[PDB]
Amino acid sequence: GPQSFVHFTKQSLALIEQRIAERKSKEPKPSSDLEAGKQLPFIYGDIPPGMVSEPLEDLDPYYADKKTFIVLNKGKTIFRFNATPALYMLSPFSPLRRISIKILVHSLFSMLIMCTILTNCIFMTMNNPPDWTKNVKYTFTGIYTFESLVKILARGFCVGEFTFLRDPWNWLDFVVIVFAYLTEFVNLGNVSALRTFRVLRALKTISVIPGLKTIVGALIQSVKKLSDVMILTVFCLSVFALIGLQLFMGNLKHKCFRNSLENNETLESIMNTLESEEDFRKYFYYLEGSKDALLCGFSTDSGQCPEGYTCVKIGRNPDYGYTSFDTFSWAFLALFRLMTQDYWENLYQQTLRAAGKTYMIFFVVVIFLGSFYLINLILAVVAMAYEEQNQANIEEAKQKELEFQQMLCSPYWIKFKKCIYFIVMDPFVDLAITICIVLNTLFMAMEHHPMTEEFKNVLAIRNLVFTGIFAAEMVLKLIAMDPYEYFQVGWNIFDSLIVTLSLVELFGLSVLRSFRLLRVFKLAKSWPTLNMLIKIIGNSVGAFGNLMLVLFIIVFIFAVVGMQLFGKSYKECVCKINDDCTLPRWHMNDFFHSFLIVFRVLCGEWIETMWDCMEVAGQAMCLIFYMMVFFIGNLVVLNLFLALLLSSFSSDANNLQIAVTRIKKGINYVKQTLREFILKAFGKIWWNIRKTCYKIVEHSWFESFIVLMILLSSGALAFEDIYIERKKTIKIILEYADKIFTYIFILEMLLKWIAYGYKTYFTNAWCWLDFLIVDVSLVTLVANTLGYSDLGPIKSLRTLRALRPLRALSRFEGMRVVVNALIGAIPSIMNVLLVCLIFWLIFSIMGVNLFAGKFYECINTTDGSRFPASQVPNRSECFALMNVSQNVRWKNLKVNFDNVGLGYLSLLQVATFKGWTIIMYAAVDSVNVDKQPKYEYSLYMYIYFIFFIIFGSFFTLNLFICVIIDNFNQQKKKLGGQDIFMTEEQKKYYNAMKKLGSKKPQKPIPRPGNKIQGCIFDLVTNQAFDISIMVLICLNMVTMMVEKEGQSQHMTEVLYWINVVFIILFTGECVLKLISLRHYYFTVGWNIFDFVVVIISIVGMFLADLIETYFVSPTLFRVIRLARIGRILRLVKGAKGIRTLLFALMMSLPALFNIGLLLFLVMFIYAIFGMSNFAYVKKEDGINDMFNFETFGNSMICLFQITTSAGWDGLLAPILNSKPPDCDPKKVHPGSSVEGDCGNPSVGIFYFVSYIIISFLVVVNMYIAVILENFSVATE
Amino acid sequence: GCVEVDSETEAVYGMTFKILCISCKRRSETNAETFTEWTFRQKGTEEFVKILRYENEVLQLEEDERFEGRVVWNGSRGTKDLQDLSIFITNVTYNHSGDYECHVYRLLFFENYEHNTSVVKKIHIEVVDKANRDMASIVSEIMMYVLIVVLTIWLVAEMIYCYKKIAAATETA
Amino acid sequence: SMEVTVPATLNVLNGSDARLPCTFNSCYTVNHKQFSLNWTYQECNNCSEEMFLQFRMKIINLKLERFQDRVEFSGNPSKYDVSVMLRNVQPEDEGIYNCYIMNPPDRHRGHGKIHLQVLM
Ligand SMILES: CC(C)CCC[C@@H](C)[C@H]1CC[C@H]2[C@@H]3CC=C4C[C@@H](O)CC[C@]4(C)[C@H]3CC[C@]12C
Ligand SMILES: *[C@@H]1O[C@H](CO)[C@@H](O)[C@H](O)[C@H]1NC(C)=O
Ligand SMILES: *[C@@H]1O[C@H](CO)[C@@H](O)[C@H](O)[C@H]1NC(C)=O
Repeated sequence: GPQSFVHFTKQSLALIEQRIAERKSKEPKPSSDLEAGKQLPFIYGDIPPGMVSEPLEDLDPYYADKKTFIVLNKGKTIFRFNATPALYMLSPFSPLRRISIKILVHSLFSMLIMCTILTNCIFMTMNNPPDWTKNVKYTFTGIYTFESLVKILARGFCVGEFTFLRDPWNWLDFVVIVFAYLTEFVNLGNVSALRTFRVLRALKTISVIPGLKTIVGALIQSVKKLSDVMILTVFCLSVFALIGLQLFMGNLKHKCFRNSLENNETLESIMNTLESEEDFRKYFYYLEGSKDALLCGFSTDSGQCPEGYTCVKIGRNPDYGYTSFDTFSWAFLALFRLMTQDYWENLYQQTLRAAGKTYMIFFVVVIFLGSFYLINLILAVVAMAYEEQNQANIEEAKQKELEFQQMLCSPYWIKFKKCIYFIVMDPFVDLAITICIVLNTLFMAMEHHPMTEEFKNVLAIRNLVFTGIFAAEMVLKLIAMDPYEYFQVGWNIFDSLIVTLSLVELFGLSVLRSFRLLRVFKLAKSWPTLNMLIKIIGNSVGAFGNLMLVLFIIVFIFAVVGMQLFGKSYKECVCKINDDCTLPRWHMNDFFHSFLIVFRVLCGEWIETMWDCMEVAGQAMCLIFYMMVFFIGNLVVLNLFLALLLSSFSSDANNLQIAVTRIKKGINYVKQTLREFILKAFGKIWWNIRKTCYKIVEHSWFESFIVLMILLSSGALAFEDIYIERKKTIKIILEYADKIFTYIFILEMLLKWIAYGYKTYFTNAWCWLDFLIVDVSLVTLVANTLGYSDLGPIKSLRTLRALRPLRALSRFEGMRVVVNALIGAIPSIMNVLLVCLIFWLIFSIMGVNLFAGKFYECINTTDGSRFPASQVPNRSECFALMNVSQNVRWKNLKVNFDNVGLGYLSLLQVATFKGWTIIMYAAVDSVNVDKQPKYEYSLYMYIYFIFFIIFGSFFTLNLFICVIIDNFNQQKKKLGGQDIFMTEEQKKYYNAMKKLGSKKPQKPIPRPGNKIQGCIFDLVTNQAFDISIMVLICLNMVTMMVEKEGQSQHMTEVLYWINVVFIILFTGECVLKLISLRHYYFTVGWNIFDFVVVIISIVGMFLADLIETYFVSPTLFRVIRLARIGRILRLVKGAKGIRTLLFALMMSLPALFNIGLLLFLVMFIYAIFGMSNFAYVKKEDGINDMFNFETFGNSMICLFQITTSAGWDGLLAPILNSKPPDCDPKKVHPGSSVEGDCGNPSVGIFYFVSYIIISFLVVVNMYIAVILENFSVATE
Repeated sequence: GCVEVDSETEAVYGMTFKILCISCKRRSETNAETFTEWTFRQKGTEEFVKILRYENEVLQLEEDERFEGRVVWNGSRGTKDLQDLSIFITNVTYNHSGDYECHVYRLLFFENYEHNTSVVKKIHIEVVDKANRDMASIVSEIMMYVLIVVLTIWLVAEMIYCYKKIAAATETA
Repeated sequence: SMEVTVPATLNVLNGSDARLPCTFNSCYTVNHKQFSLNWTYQECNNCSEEMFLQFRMKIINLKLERFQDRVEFSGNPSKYDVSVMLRNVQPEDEGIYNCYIMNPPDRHRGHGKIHLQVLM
């Protein structure tokens, strides 16, 4: 107990040393309680007044034998040191060390260090500091240096156990100080701000702010746990980067080059003299206002050159040269970009334009498997790590509490007071003010940009009415429920607030009046499922806040560091990233802009901003910075957001009904009295045929026949392209084919009627959909037959022919299971759609109030350049300039904040992070309603956008995910633990794979009697043999990674011969095995894989030396050389992390096929709709020559792109053009009889929003569920 | 956008006919100035004679008696970038049968680069008294009726067979 | 402002040779078609800017009679050093010296001032 306190005197050092010697001649975990940095147990009670802050002997027994000395501060904090002399000089007994220790283990020292660090960080928040503040920087150096000695004089440097370098936080400190020392004489910047992160260790223990412990501890444990997933990620990105290097090396160097060169110039004579873009733009084809030369290809499905240019491989790669598959490193960066889906659509389109549209299979494979699988694996790990921390902290605390308690005149004013309270009652009074709050919110949602004065002033008197009512209701409550009691209510405080701020404006704060909508959630107490969801939200609010605190501290620290490392570069090298020699819209030169860049990296967008920084400040530093930030922010803290939400979804009065009872009293009683007053005043033949049709319609012959017909009808629809009027035979054929297909389907419906019966057929949803589709077909057919077709509305009925593939849905159990899971989730999707729509309506009314009618501008239609406000100050001068000049236009944005609906669309673009930039630039440039936007005149509207993103993206889109995942778990629980995503026969195979994975003792392979054969046995079954072979595989992987664009011919031959000696080695080991293990070699699954890849290697070598020598096909050669990758896929057998993680994917594949099937059907339907509707749009923004909706192929390519939401704003923007200034209603398309390039805005909006929503529900959410289940089964 | 559809090769005597010549630009965004010359040789003769030349806006016809007064323009209007160079033959005679060349001369404008391109389209037509349905729509409606009657014969074949079996079972019971 | 590092004061003896350090620091590569620099003499503070060395596509000398044959270029423009060599300085060669450097695409023109004093 306590009596065990004693001063380490040399004698106890000697008694520890003697014991160690005894242990040596002869030749355990310690008290987590005692464990340093901890409170001394109350079991020991108070310290003798002379023992505090003194080298004392070690308490914990584990160390009692080893050499150590512990010291305790006047706060009972345990500090463990090393008895060994510091640098072979200072001893615990030495007065010099005694003083270092005295200072170190003492509160004031650390407090002052924290103060210093904070001051420094805020001082660095400045960009151009006063000359008299540089000497403060050197002032800070010496304190950090005195820092590092107080600890070192106290506990040593590195050699021992409890020493300075042992602590990982001290490693950070050492990096900071040495970096500073170096930069003192080197061109590098200052990183003295990263040591601010010790605030994170402070929070790892802060008591005043609750639960900051669970968030920082989870933040660190997730980083530790992510190790295996990082290794797998690297392995998988290197395999895909090798594949991509092989298939696309040098392709992004394709350019269109003039065919007639003037004097006697060549592609070499001119390329040795071209410098700027001006002179590059006269020899190569550039689009208007594009930095890079247009790409092209040599195939037929690649991009075309204009007439008079020819495609050629020359010059630099696009995006300053940073976009290419030319070296392994650039291909690895391309694959990481593809994995994080950051602006991938640009790469997807550049690659398809250069190589060909047939190479989309590469992007399909990469995107689905790599991107979705790996990203959800990171999430699955972070989620588990947060859950364990929470659990441990909740039980940790439990133990404590349980151990603690186990041990343990005026009467007139009072007359008024009660009188007011009497009238105040929920059914009559509170229910009234709620309906008035929603009436007021409707009136505020009614404001739009092109308004009159009368309408605006009518809304103003309505606002006066309403705020008057609400302030009146405030003071009644205050007198009944006095000022001591009103504050007791965390809900009534919110009411007070809104009321007082509404009176301030009465006597820019108007945008805070939609938050009274949040009071409509008292009604949510009535509807009990909505109540439960509100309750879950309310419990996760605290953790949300603590995480926001950690998120905003991290973003701050990384923004000072960026401004300090890359700040000046952005100003001194500005003409490299900007033709006008002005700072771009995203830069790191000041603190608000550095903050914005870091926040944009947290939101998932890092490459575009990184190109610019790499151009002004070198590649290495920018890469390290952006990768640090992206990892810690995006891969861990946002996943922690969703992780805390997911855990809050698992942990396990109503006066509305009082009023309902009052109503039952009233409406029933009064009506009854009125009635009383009125009274005062005054052979089996049919059954046999029915059985026969049942028998027919059930047979698998009938089933397969109908399914084949369904697929043939669907495939037929894909031929109605824009080139249908060249294929005349096919169009005739398909008309008559549609005739017979309708006939078949009608016969099917009549057979099903006779077979089943009307009741059974019409109580069934699949049959109802079949009935609807066949009815639309029958109507259209009879209209086309009765002469009066092409009536106007019948074309809309012909577009319904896009719904014919929906018949395939009923037939496939794979699609059925998935559809059923979703339909089971829907009733819990609507309950959160409600809450989220309320939040979004608040934000949208705010945005309307801030930005309505402020996004207009006088542009020059030739370049699309905004006129400077010094020239065109307002609308009236824009029109005056439209009179004299011509190419001038007062033009609004297309997605803006002019009303609440367009606000909702604006917000969807901002939340999905697609098209959010142009909205934000308009917002931060806005001046007033009919004034010209001035560059960054309203800079701090970015804050509006920052806040929406936190509550509309990081909370709303995550709440959807959480509630859907919870519903799936509930479903499986109700089925009894059964999988909800697999079919009956996929479940059998799934049960087999768990058996594959269950480690089972394998019988041994006998040693053959032959001495020789036995010796080879003894060699091959040694463990050194397979370590050696793994090393050889890594060396081969290196030999593949070394290949490059433009390598010499010597390089190709030496690499070829190295791969040849590798093939020989691997074939040799296989043959050695096949003669020692004999027939028992093929009884191991991995051994069979080894054999197959031996074969494919040798065959591939010889075939590629054929397809390069006799034939001249280069793309086949490129594809055959992909067989080599088989040899590096063996780097899985000896890598247990990678193997275990891939097994999770292997056991997820069956469920990941049904989702793929449904996705493909939905894509098909939307593609057919697209070809019908958007085939003849003007081709402005995302719609161009190759990515459009003209053919089935192009449609499917665009749809695969927007399946990740990437570029949906760009595809929808041209479909929003409906008026003559933008489109031409009487455009003549050569070859067709279609007139007009305008689009239908409502159809477009519905199309794209519904498509991205469906993808969110069927692709994103379901993938997350499958991966979360299988990751657990595989790590278990 | 721009689809190159081939002309029809069957003209009815005494009626109107439209000769299609569609020549597109590899890149639709480029800017060009196109004109066209049309030349024709009669069935039976070996010499292509120019019959018309269509410029920026106006149409010039050669003095040929076979086409004068019966050929109007039916292509693109109001632009110098003509991607459709079609013509019309009102009151088709037996003399408008032979081989037609549609010459398309297109001058594209680039940054400091002016490319003079050409392209020739070949169209053969014959003048008949009666329009004939092509075999592709003859064959296919006859084939549409084959599959109707064979599927119907098939279904009622299976119905009868299954019924004489099920009728037996009921009697057995 | 583009970084130009020059000595404010220059100290040479009578009958000495004198080098004149003028070194700019710009991120952009020097393009010879673009790069211009000019070296001015100032006998007095408020007197005229008489050039004696020009650069345009190449090095130009204006053959000034004041610096009979003394002025010589002593820099490497691509190494960002543009110093010049004042051979055999005499008393009459005290004054003020400038090196006006423009390196496009940078739009700011750098300026250095140098006061040479012939102590005797
Ligand atoms: C300015 C930004 C960067 C950080 C803001 C931090 C704020 C929003 C965070 C930090 C600490 C958080 C609080 C921590 C504790 C609780 C107690 C809990 O029962 C209700 C929520 C509440 C009251 C949290 C509300 C949100 C909160 C105040
Ligand atoms: C290039 O053309 C010029 C035209 O004056 C001619 O003199 C010269 O010989 C030609 N050179 C080559 C490469 O043939
Ligand atoms: C010489 O330098 C001056 C700097 O003031 C500059 O204005 C002038 O244009 C230059 N002259 C020439 C010929 O380059």
